[PDB]
Amino acid sequence: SPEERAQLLTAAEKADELGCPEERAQLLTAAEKADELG
Repeated sequence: SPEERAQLLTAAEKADELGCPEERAQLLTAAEKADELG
């Protein structure tokens, strides 16, 4: 899912940049999960 991947992947990057440990775990996995969903 490209649309969701773009939203989730950028969120994952922001989570890293914002330094949120709790959020990054969910966001990083979501970024890759959205890609898995295509």
